[PDB]
Amino acid sequence: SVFSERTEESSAVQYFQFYGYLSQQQNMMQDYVRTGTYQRAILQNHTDFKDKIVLDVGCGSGILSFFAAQAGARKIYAVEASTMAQHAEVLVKSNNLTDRIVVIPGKVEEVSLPEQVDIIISEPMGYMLFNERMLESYLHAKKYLKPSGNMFPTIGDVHLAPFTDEQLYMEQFTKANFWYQPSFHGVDLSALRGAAVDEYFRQPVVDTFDIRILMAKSVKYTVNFLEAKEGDLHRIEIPFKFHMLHSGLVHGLAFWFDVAFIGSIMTVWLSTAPTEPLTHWYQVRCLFQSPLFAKAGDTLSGTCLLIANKRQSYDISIVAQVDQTGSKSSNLLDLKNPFFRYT
Amino acid sequence: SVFSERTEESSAVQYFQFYGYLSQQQNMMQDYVRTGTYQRAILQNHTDFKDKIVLDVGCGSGILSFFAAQAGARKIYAVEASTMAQHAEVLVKSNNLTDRIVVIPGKVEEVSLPEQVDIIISEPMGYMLFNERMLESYLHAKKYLKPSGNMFPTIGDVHLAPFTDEQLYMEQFTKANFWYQPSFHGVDLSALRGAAVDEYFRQPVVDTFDIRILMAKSVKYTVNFLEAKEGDLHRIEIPFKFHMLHSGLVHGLAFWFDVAFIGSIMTVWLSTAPTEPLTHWYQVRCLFQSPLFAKAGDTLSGTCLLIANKRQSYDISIVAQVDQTGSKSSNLLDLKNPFFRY
Amino acid sequence: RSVFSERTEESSAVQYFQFYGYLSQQQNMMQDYVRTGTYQRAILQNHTDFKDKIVLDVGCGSGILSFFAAQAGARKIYAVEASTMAQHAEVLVKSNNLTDRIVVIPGKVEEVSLPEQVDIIISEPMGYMLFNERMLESYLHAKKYLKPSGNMFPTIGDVHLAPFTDEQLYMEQFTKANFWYQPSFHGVDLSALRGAAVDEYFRQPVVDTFDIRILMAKSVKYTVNFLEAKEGDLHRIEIPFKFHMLHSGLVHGLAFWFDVAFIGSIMTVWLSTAPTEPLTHWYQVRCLFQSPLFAKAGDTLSGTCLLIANKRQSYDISIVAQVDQTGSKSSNLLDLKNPFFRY
Amino acid sequence: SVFSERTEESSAVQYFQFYGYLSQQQNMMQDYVRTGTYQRAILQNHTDFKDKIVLDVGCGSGILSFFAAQAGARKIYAVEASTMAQHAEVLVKSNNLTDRIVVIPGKVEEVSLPEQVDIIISEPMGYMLFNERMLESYLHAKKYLKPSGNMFPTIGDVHLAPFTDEQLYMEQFTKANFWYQPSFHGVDLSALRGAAVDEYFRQPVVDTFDIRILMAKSVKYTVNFLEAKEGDLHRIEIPFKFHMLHSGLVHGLAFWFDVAFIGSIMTVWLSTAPTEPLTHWYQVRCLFQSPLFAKAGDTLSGTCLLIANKRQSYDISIVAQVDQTGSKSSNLLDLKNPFFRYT
Ligand SMILES: COC(=O)c1cc(O)c2cc(NC(=O)NCCCCCNC(=N)NC[C@H]3O[C@@H](n4cnc5c(N)ncnc54)[C@H](O)[C@@H]3O)ccc2c1
Ligand SMILES: COC(=O)c1cc(O)c2cc(NC(=O)NCCCCCNC(=N)NC[C@H]3O[C@@H](n4cnc5c(N)ncnc54)[C@H](O)[C@@H]3O)ccc2c1
Ligand SMILES: COC(=O)c1cc(O)c2cc(NC(=O)NCCCCCNC(=N)NC[C@H]3O[C@@H](n4cnc5c(N)ncnc54)[C@H](O)[C@@H]3O)ccc2c1
Ligand SMILES: COC(=O)c1cc(O)c2cc(NC(=O)NCCCCCNC(=N)NC[C@H]3O[C@@H](n4cnc5c(N)ncnc54)[C@H](O)[C@@H]3O)ccc2c1
Repeated sequence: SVFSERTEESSAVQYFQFYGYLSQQQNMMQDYVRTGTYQRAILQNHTDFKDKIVLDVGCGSGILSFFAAQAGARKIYAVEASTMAQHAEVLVKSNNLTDRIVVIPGKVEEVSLPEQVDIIISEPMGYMLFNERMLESYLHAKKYLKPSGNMFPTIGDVHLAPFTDEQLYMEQFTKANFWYQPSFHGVDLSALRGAAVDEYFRQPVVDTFDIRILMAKSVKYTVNFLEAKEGDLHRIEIPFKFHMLHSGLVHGLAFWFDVAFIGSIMTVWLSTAPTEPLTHWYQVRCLFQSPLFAKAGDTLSGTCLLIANKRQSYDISIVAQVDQTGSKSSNLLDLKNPFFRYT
Repeated sequence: SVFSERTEESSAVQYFQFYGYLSQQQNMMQDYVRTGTYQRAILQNHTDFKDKIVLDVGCGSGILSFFAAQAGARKIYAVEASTMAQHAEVLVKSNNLTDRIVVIPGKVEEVSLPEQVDIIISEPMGYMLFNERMLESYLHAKKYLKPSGNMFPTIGDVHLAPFTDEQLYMEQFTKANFWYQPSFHGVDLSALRGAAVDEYFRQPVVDTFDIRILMAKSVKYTVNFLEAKEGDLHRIEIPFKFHMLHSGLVHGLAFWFDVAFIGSIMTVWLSTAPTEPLTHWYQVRCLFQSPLFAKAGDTLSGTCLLIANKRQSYDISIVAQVDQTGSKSSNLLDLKNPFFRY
Repeated sequence: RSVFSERTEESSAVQYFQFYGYLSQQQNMMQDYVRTGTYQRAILQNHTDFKDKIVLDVGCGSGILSFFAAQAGARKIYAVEASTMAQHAEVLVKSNNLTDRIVVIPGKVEEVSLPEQVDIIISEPMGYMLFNERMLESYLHAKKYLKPSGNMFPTIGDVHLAPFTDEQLYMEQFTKANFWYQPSFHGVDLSALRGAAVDEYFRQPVVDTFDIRILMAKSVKYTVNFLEAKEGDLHRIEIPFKFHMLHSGLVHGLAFWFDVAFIGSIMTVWLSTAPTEPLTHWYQVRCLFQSPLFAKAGDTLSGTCLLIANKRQSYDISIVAQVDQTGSKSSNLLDLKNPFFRY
Repeated sequence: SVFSERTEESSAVQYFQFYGYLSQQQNMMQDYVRTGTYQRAILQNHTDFKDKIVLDVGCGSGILSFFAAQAGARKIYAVEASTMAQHAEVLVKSNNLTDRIVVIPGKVEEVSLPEQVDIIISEPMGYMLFNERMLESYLHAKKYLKPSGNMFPTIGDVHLAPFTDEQLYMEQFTKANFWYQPSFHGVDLSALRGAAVDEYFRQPVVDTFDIRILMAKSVKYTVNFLEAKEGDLHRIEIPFKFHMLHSGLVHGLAFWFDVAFIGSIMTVWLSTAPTEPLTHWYQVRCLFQSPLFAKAGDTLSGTCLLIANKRQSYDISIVAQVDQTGSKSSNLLDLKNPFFRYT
């Protein structure tokens, strides 16, 4: 019911329909960075799992629970709300781990868990880290976490950096200018050009890019999953002050994220940065409505305010200005309707 | 409401949310074969519109209503349930047609019209013709049609033919082969092999192909929109008997459709066949989990059974057998989870 | 009871020696200029190892190797052959006026009796993967006639193995077995035999040549020193391996080839069947994995190839390979007596 | 048993190992002429199977038994001596036909059947019809056949015809002349040229061919499987008198066969003639050691004598003369070492 109160029915239906497909599980499993890093984090921190209780929030096919089993976990509660729970049950049975892994179909906010656990494992990251709003289910699950327990991942760092991409910015108007013709099959479409521009600029661009478009060291906003409450994610204000390393027109902000698995033996990092091999998270770019010229040495400052909505996503408000000149820009984007541009 | 009772709210939300985007409207309008053919059908049959009352079911941005206006329609009621209705109204005003195009926001099953109409126009065809279940709304609108009124399009021909395409079969078979792995990172996935194959082959393959892959002349199934009732599209049974022209493996059936605008001046055809230029409908192929072998001269008999679901799509059942040998193939597909391949 | 018959199902020996009794088979072996030319170079260029020496030719066939020893100046060559090709060898010895130097002795080297101990043994005991046909044991068995200072031509044999990637080959075999998926072949459901078919097809070693760019790591080498090895050594051959992957991608199996060296007194002459060398009538051999292993460049692929000699003059092979980083293991059986000739 | 007395233990081992491979069953099942005609013959004569007792001699995977079940047979005893019998049992179970099909592992000469049968079905044809000597097992099975029972196939027609193929003839001496060189790597091989020629000419050529190489209407030799006895096939004398339709050199005799399923409703034919689509029986050509010139209208008379051997094959003796000139030729061939020439 915590989940229910913060989610529209129609959004939850699709959301779990999407993750009920084995083709989707397979896509996530075939991401070697994602899968290998989760395995290393768990196996290389075996003392955090050996003979321990484990909670797996949104286990999907259950791959992370088998890794926890490989590390010697005594008992693992694997919670999954989609129909994938049935397939996870099959793998538990076929891998002779019914005594160690128990699949619980349902949402972690609603299911009954019998005991407190020593550690919670999960993959609740979406685009820009926060999209899909499952980090709140991850943090909600800490009601079953012993005091002094641990979280895998333990922290999440979202990175923001200004970028220049003249061709991406102009692409928006080339597409919108379809409407700027007085006789499309005899019809004057011009009146809708402004609405088309507005529509395109509300879409965060999901794809990857050359790191040479980034004009400044990124700014990092950290969520400590051991300390955070799920309420901390309803409104996420990310201040930024970029020390411009390059001179040129800034067309928007680029987003990626890292997560760290802070175990007793070592810390393992999973990065979706553009300096690292591409993942199924890709990167995310939000354009300013107008570009801001910035010289190397200038400071570009502002805030990125993420306001959670009931569509399991966020409304993104970005305000930015070049301090040395006062030039200002902004944009308001809907993270639930991104434009998949990757080629 | 008829629409609400046959549709899960969840599906309707996304459905109308999808067609409320100007980018989607642009994508459909830039299909020149579609837009140019609809304009030809309408303008070439201008006498079917001159001083006539028109209903445009699901008008989107209103392009079809403007065509009706260009052809001389006295008054056009343009119904649209998505938020695109407000954009259409903007275009009506900016094109100075307020006296002839009247946008009516809402579902055609729910709104009220002040008068009966002489002709209904619409673009209700989806993948495989029937996907998205909008033909039922199109036929539902006939409650507003005068006796002996016309419909544009007037009929719809679904074509189906067996094909051979080893690449396609192996491509989908290979994906499903991921779940045979006995030790993926030390995990036995083999238990879920059967479920993966089932899922992958339930997906209709949406794309185009060279006509050379077809192993027999197509079988036609015709829906006459002037006669069909919307209840007719709840359960669609298409029997087929193919006379094989080439020997080899039949990996499935290929689907496409044509619609005809039977006007008073001339009949105009809109075809999505693989012999014709590509459209945003492409073609659709249903794969058999196991290919059937046949020799030239054999007959391939069976039935394609389409049952409409509450998600605005169809549950597909394809039974096919080679009569000469008794080799049978039973297949089930989920038109709501296609594989966009092109 | 002779050593040969004790270890050989009589049904296999009759077929085996009938195969080599045909003159067409001798022609095919002799027309391999790499084989025949290299054997002659190893003998003639180490002539002092033969001049006025006693020679044993094990499995002489038509006798070509005995004639090479005679060209090098051997005092006496005992040419042992168990097939009916022995009679043809006698004809060539007479027609080449070498009756005073080449003495054909029909029978099996395990069963015949020689008049004297010999200085050097010559033979072509190599089959596919070096070990197929189990003739190396007859070669090693013949050392009962070898003088203390004796020598063996070949002297050593190097088995090479390396992981390869070859999607076409894997699909080709996987497609053949797909025949047994059919639920209604002429109205008959064959699907219950699908697993048995794939097992059968993937037990077949692929006798083929290939481009070296399919290999994903440097080859591992297993050496057999024919001077030191005992006949019993080849009943169980254990080959461990630890490959350092040079390329990322799917590992579809292991490729095998072999080199032998004629370590003479004047020089060592090498006969190589490697894919980097001209093709021979041994080709190369690949053992496919029913399920390919994914590995990344820099990962380690480790395991063991174990050959257990059977009564059909061949080996039952088990290949267990695992990607160390992830625990992805592949276990495979191969019947070296049912090869798939792909060439 | 009768089988063990007429078969060398060694030949049998290899024989049943060959048919124990699913890949071999698959190849026979994929011959659409073979599989499709057997199905048509059985199904279109359903009254010969409806509520009838059936014996399937050498059922392999069991497909012919399944056709007999499709035709409504009450009880089918499917006898198979290879290890394929275990796979046939798996298919009977998975096809829910255990109530009507009983797989009996073993040789039809040695197993015991619980009752007599109404009809025997089998695929006993080899190359030249008689190769592999399976027809004797087929006839031997008639000890279980009721009086006035039927056989499927019922009869077999072997067709002989003289052919001209200069290039096939000359191909034999091109291959054998490899031995006709005085210094192959310093060795004089010429003494074995005659033996190499002999060996090549003793090989029946398994191949297909354009029907235009035939020079006279074929001659037919018929075995009636309802009347013939096992011993009738130990010595098969086929006289022939060809009336040459074309002038030229005759290089040998071509062989093919038809079988007829004489059912109650109709007769169905399975033909392997060179005018019909190719089957896995191909055709067989036996060369004359010396060709014979014949004018159109001349008469080529002679005999083909087939003598069974314990290698499950036949020694072939062919003598032929042109009556108008007395020109004569012979040849002795061994049907167990055919030359597979098709490509
Ligand atoms: C409008 O349309 C669009 O344009 C659009 C909109 C979108 O949002 C899109 C999103 C996509 N997705 C994606 O980016 N995929 C790649 C990144 C890897 C993500 C890996 N992590 C993850 N999020 N999995 C969580 C697991 O936990 C389970 N779970 C969740 N809650 C619970 C709970 N309360 N109790 C138990 N289980 C729970 C879940 O069911 C699931 O199994 C793709 C396409 C999209 C397109
Ligand atoms: C696997 O991934 C998925 O999950 C997935 C699965 C799928 O099946 C997908 C299928 C897609 N399909 C497509 O490509 N579509 C565009 C091309 C054909 C355009 C043909 N034109 C047409 N039928 N337009 C309807 C108009 O009529 C209006 N309307 C309708 N009813 C009413 C009513 N009762 N009252 C008033 N108005 C109404 C509507 O709002 C709208 O304006 C795309 C994406 C898909 C993604
Ligand atoms: C389709 O799949 C199959 O069914 C299949 C399966 C197979 O394994 C197949 C194998 C093939 N063979 C081949 O070419 N492989 C490559 C080797 C190149 C040639 C290397 N030469 C050699 N092996 N030397 C033996 C000589 O030494 C004599 N000998 C032996 N022991 C003794 C003894 N105790 N005393 C005296 N003499 C002895 C012998 O009689 C002979 O003269 C072909 C086809 C095959 C097909
Ligand atoms: C030596 O190297 C060569 O040069 C060579 C020599 C050859 O002769 C070769 C021949 C080949 N073969 C082929 O392509 N033939 C074409 C037609 C195949 C149609 C099937 N014909 C058939 N005879 N199958 C009988 C079935 O009945 C089973 N069976 C048999 N007896 C009994 C019994 N007493 N009780 C129960 N079951 C029994 C058996 O196991 C089997 O299942 C290929 C390669 C060859 C190569």
